[PDB]
Formats: sequence, C-alpha cells, structure tokens
Amino acid sequence: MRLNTLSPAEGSKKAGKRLGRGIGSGLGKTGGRGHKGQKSRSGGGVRR
Amino acid sequence: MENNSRTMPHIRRTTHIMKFAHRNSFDFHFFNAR
Amino acid sequence: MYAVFQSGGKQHRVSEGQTVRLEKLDIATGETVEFAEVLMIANGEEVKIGVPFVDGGVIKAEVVAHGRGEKVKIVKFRRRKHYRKQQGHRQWFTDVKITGISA
Amino acid sequence: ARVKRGVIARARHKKILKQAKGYYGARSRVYRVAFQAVIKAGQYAYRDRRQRKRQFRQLWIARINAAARQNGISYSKFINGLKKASVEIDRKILADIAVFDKVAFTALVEKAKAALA
Amino acid sequence: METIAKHRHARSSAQKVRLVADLIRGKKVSQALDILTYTNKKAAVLVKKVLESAIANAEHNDGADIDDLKVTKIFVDEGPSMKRIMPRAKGRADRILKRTSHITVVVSDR
Amino acid sequence: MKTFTAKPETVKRDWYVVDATGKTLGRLATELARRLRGKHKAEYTPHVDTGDYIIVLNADKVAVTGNKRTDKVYYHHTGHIGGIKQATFEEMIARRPERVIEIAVKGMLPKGPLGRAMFRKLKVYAGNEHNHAAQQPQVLDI
RNA sequence: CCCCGGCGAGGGGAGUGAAAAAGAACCUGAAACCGUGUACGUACAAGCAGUGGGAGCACGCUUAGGCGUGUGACUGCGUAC
RNA sequence: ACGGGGCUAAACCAUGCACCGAAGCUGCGGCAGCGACGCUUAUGCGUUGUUGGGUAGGGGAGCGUUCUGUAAGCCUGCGAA
Ligand SMILES: NCCC[C@H](N)C(=O)O
Ligand SMILES: [K+]
Ligand SMILES: [K+]
Ligand SMILES: [K+]
Ligand SMILES: [K+]
Ligand SMILES: [K+]
Ligand SMILES: [Mg+2]
Ligand SMILES: [Mg+2]
Ligand SMILES: [Mg+2]
Ligand SMILES: [Mg+2]
Ligand SMILES: [Mg+2]
Ligand SMILES: [Mg+2]
Ligand SMILES: [Mg+2]
Ligand SMILES: [Mg+2]
Ligand SMILES: [Mg+2]
Ligand SMILES: [Mg+2]
Ligand SMILES: [Mg+2]
Ligand SMILES: [Mg+2]
Ligand SMILES: [Mg+2]
Ligand SMILES: [Mg+2]
Ligand SMILES: [Mg+2]
Ligand SMILES: [Mg+2]
Ligand SMILES: [Mg+2]
Ligand SMILES: [Mg+2]
Ligand SMILES: [Mg+2]
Ligand SMILES: [Mg+2]
Ligand SMILES: [Mg+2]
Ligand SMILES: [Mg+2]
Ligand SMILES: [Mg+2]
Ligand SMILES: [Mg+2]
Ligand SMILES: [Mg+2]
Repeated sequence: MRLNTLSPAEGSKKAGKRLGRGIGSGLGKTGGRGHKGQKSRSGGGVRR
Repeated sequence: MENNSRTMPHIRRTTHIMKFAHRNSFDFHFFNAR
Repeated sequence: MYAVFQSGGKQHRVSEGQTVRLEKLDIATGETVEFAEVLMIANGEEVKIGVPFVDGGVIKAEVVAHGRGEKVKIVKFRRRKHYRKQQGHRQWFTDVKITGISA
Repeated sequence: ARVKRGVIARARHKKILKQAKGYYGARSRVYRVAFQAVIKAGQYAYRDRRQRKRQFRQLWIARINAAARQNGISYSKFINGLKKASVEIDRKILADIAVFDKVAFTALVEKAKAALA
Repeated sequence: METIAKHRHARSSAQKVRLVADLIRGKKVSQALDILTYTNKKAAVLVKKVLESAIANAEHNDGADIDDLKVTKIFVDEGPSMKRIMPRAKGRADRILKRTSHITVVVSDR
Repeated sequence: MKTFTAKPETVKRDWYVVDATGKTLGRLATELARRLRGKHKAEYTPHVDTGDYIIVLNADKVAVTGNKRTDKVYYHHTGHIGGIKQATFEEMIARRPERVIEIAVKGMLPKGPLGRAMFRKLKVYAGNEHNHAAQQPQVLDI
C-alpha cells in the first residue's frame, strides 16, 4: 500500500467524449451533429 | 475604414484598387446580366 | 537433378543443397521434414512424371530457420467520404535446406 | 496545463516525408503534397498485391502456350490433356520447365497427347 | 592546401554574381584574373577582389607559390535582404528586396 | 524462386524471309506481329523485345478479299485545317506498295517505345530481291 | 600584431577561451527556400508523375553465390485532396 | 455509326467439347468479434460453429503530449532536453 500502487475500481473511470479530433476517433469533423440546420449550430436547438 | 494596417498604414479605404465595380475604369456595360 | 513438390498450398522446384522458403510449419528448428507427395523428378532427361505423385519419391529437408517476413503496409482510403484506416502485416515463414532427392 | 505542439507535430511531419523520398518536386519536400502522395502510394500498393497474382499467371500461360506450340499442341489442349492424365503441376512450374528443361517439357506434352488419344 | 577568402554581405544578388563565378571555376589563377579583367560586369569587380585576396592569403599565411594555384571551389550564397517600400499608383505600396550575397573563393595548389 | 525474365543483352534474334505473293493481307500480318514481338518463344517477356527479323518480299502482290481492292480507304490528316486526305488500296499499291503491309503490321503491334523498336525489325520490299544476304535469312513458308 | 583591400566594407592568419562553426548580424540552430560536389538516369518522347514487374551501371559487403544501398531504360495498371 | 488493326470469317444461325477470365469459391499461413462445449477456470486457456465493405450516427478499447503526487527516489558533464 503505497502512493503508486493504488487503483480505482474497474469500470468507474470512463473517459469523456472529445469531439473533432480526427477520423479514427469516430467523432471527427462534426462531433456527432450531422450536416446543416438549426441543431448543428453553436447555441442551436429549440426550447422545451 | 481600415485603421490599423501594418502593411499599408498610409491608406484606410482601399476598395478602389481590387473591387472591380469601384475602380475608375468600371463601366456599367460589364453588368449586362440583367 | 531437380524435383517438384507441394507444400503450403504452393509448389516448388528444388535441388539438393538449395534453401527454400515455405509457409510456417509446426516443426522445431534443426528437425527433419519429409515430403512424400512429390510431383515430378528429373535426372538427366530420365523424367519421372507423377500421376499425380511419383511412386516412391521422397524429399528430405532440414528446418533451418523460422521468422517473420518484411512488413507490408495496408492502406485503405475513400475520398470525400471521411474514411481511412491503416494496418501492418508480417508473414511467418520456415526456411528449409534440401538434403536429398531420393527417387 | 498549457501544451505546446512543436516536438510532436515535427515528428509526425518528418515521418511522412521520410516515406516520400524519391518523389518528384514538392512531393518529396512539401508536407501537404507529400502526405497526399504517400496515401495514393498505399492505395496503389494494396491494389497491386492483387494484380501481381493476375499478371504472373498471365505471363506463365503465354510461355506455356509458346512452348506447347513448339511440340504441336495448343494451350487449351495441353491443359485438358494434363487434367485427363491426372498431372497436378501448376502453371508456375510448367512455365519454368519450359524455359530451363526443354526435354522435360516434351515429356509432359507426350503425356498430354496420349491421354487425349 | 586549400585557402579561402570570402566577401560576406556583398551588395548584389546571387544570380548576378553566379554568372561571373561560372567563368573561372577550375581555372589557373593567372588565367582566371585576366578573364575577370575583361568581363564588363559589376560582379566581375567583386569576384576579382576576393580572388586577389585568396591569392594573398595563400602566399602569406600558407607559404604557397603563385604559379601553381587553381580555383578549386567557387560558390555564391544568398545573404540577408533589406526590405524597402516603393509607392505605386492609387495608394499601393510594394516591397523592394535589396538582395545581398556571400562570395567564397577557394584556391589550392593541389 | 522468381520467374525467369529475358535479359536484352543475351537475346537470340534470327533472320527470316517471307514471300507475300497471294497472301491475305491481315492473316499474313497477324503472324508477322507474333514473331516481331516474340510470342512464339518460351523466353517471352512483355517488356523485352525477344522477336525476330523478318524480310517481306513482293509487297505489291498481296491479296485482299471482297471488293476491298477499290473500297478499302486509307485516311490521314496533315495537321492543317481541312487537311483530311484519303487513298484507296489500289492507289497505295500503285504509288508506294510497301506501306500497305507496314500500316497493317503497325496497328497490330503494341503502342509505345517498345512497339516502335519491334517495328524496326520488319524489312518490306516491293520486289523479289533484297540485299540482306550477309544476314543469311532462313525461308519461312508461313 | 601581421597580410589583401579605397588609411573602406569584408576576409585570412595570430592570440584569448573548455568551446570562436560562442566574434558581438553572438546558446541551441528545425522547415520552406537557394547553392557547390559526387553516383546513376535523361535530347524519337506524350497525360495526377505513383505503384507492380524489371535490365544495366556505381558503391559496400562476402565469397566456391548473391545479398545491402543509390539510380531506374523498358513495361501492366492508374483522371490530386 | 466494329475501340483500333484488320476480317468473306475473325460475320450470322444451330449443336458439341476444351480453355481464359474477379478481391466470388477452394488450398496454405495469420489476426479479431459473437455463440456453443470443455484439458478447468478465477476469468484465462482449449475444442468447434459462424462472422469481420461502409457515410450520417451509436457502442467498445487504446497511443502520445504538458503539469501534480509517488520523487530529498532514479538517470545524467564517463554528456540531460
Ligand atoms: N482625413 C484624411 C486621412 C487620410 C488617411 N491617410 C486615409 O487614407 O484616410
Ligand atoms: K449525436
Ligand atoms: K556554441
Ligand atoms: K545561420
Ligand atoms: K536548413
Ligand atoms: K510504370
Ligand atoms: Mg469533445
Ligand atoms: Mg462515423
Ligand atoms: Mg440535423
Ligand atoms: Mg459542413
Ligand atoms: Mg440538408
Ligand atoms: Mg453566435
Ligand atoms: Mg443559434
Ligand atoms: Mg508609378
Ligand atoms: Mg497619393
Ligand atoms: Mg584560437
Ligand atoms: Mg573541455
Ligand atoms: Mg550556457
Ligand atoms: Mg547560433
Ligand atoms: Mg543551417
Ligand atoms: Mg533516347
Ligand atoms: Mg519517328
Ligand atoms: Mg472491341
Ligand atoms: Mg479453367
Ligand atoms: Mg483471382
Ligand atoms: Mg478472388
Ligand atoms: Mg472471399
Ligand atoms: Mg467494418
Ligand atoms: Mg466481407
Ligand atoms: Mg512529475
Ligand atoms: Mg522531455
């Protein structure tokens, strides 16, 4: 039990989505937004 | 106005140079797609 | 004197002392392989053509080396469609040295 | 935690330009043109691992056809005769015996002429 | 032994000096000096003073003899450029480059 | 083992002579293009000229079938505008009869630097005589 | 301090320093871009300039041979992102 | 207004047997996903069936960079970045 032998539980530290970082990531060039329209814009989207 | 140009500080209004319809040799017969 | 035999889905034309590169075999290095299914043996226009196999033809060989081949790079690309993927590959071989063409 | 890019981006650009050696003009000097030329060389190399297997079989067949007609038979009757005589030698070895052992090729033709007759 | 003389930041472009440096590459220095005397270029004046200085460096610092020296290497490199502004019509400004060059002459008796 | 390729410094080339009297034009030209290319040799290589030298005699006596002697038209353009020119088969035979065999064989050869070098081994004559006796051409009755 | 040069600019020696290719246009000194030298190719040859095959030449090896590196005649396929 | 050369068949009709022809199928070698059964696992291995073109997009698993702890440790002028 040292400061460099501790480890979190398996499955508790899922990594976050990083949009627009190349082809191999699967989220490049649109960030999961599709092509044009209101929902693809910065600040876009309709109200509740 | 273009007030902080470092390449050309002496001039602020420059579209008499490259915009074709603002040159002194522009003729309105060039705009015949009407 | 040469002979023709099949190994690894492919056919080879070998002489004694010649070192031949095959596909991977499950044989330790230094151990002797025998090839019983030989296709043709020729020795000074005394040509034994197998129908499909020369009856009693055996090629013995000595396993000299295993190893991986030179790396080939596999590049897939689809233009204007936001797709590419890359891949490397090295192929296993087995080097054998032909010891005897016993007709 | 500010990250600078200079060491990583230079090593990535230097890796592409090493694969672009020998290319003409901007294709071996300029990253925007060299990266584009390294990818097209990879699509060509994938495609020509398939065409290499077609071009050699095309070459073996034309050499068997030439050497069989030196013995009085065409390609399509020589292949039919070796199939009837149950000879399982492939075209790579047949085209090789046709160049280096012309007597042993004559023995195969007479084997194929016998099974047809 | 080789012997170098250089003129750095010479006020001419490298393309104009390289025409004169191609005349005397490989020549004996007796022959190369008289080619430069009767070449009607400004760059021929600049290359002659560098060749005359490489000759004098080889006699004084290296103990050579004049009748065996040849121009083994000669090359012109590009120096820094001076940026100048040139007014054009209708308010336009262009940028004038005033190109300099580095001249290098190597004389050797072998 | 790699497949054999013919090396151009060690290629055996032979000399033949063909009489073109009464032969059909195109059926003679396909055999000429085979042997100029080297398709009859087991050492055939697609980028090496492994063919033979062929002398063709009596080019003015080649035969065509049908009404082709007056109806086969040979076209060419000069490069100047309106400069399309034509000639019938009999006008070619009467003016320059070695060109009839040379045009037909050139269309059956590969296009490129190698096929232009294959064409150089074809020696066409209008008469019964040639002056290549020092090369000892063998009579090829094809 | 000596030498060339216009009592220049610039340079070559000498000297200082661990280092002067640390010389004041000064730590390190990448790339575009521009040169000199060497090996190979190239003046009958048509196109995204590569890729698959491949002769010859040059330089290294090491052998009773044919491998490594550079170049690439000729040839199949092939209209950038 | 056959792709060209050329063709009186190398055209058309009928019958027949060969051969060529793809990244289809088979052979040999390798990797991975999802099922099923097990030398027994402790969550990995073994046997077997099958699957693996892909945009928008959803899911899974990783590389590398700068900074903090482990680190008053470890490497380094016998040469770090
Ligand atoms: N009022 C006159 C200002 C002039 C200025 N340099 C311009 O180009 O506008
Ligand atoms: K989404
Ligand atoms: K330094
Ligand atoms: K510098
Ligand atoms: K540089
Ligand atoms: K090519
Ligand atoms: Mg993101
Ligand atoms: Mg996607
Ligand atoms: Mg949408
Ligand atoms: Mg868009
Ligand atoms: Mg839309
Ligand atoms: Mg906004
Ligand atoms: Mg909005
Ligand atoms: Mg003016
Ligand atoms: Mg004014
Ligand atoms: Mg010193
Ligand atoms: Mg020191
Ligand atoms: Mg310091
Ligand atoms: Mg510095
Ligand atoms: Mg530098
Ligand atoms: Mg030439
Ligand atoms: Mg010509
Ligand atoms: Mg057609
Ligand atoms: Mg078949
Ligand atoms: Mg296939
Ligand atoms: Mg296939
Ligand atoms: Mg398949
Ligand atoms: Mg997939
Ligand atoms: Mg599939
Ligand atoms: Mg730290
Ligand atoms: Mg670091």
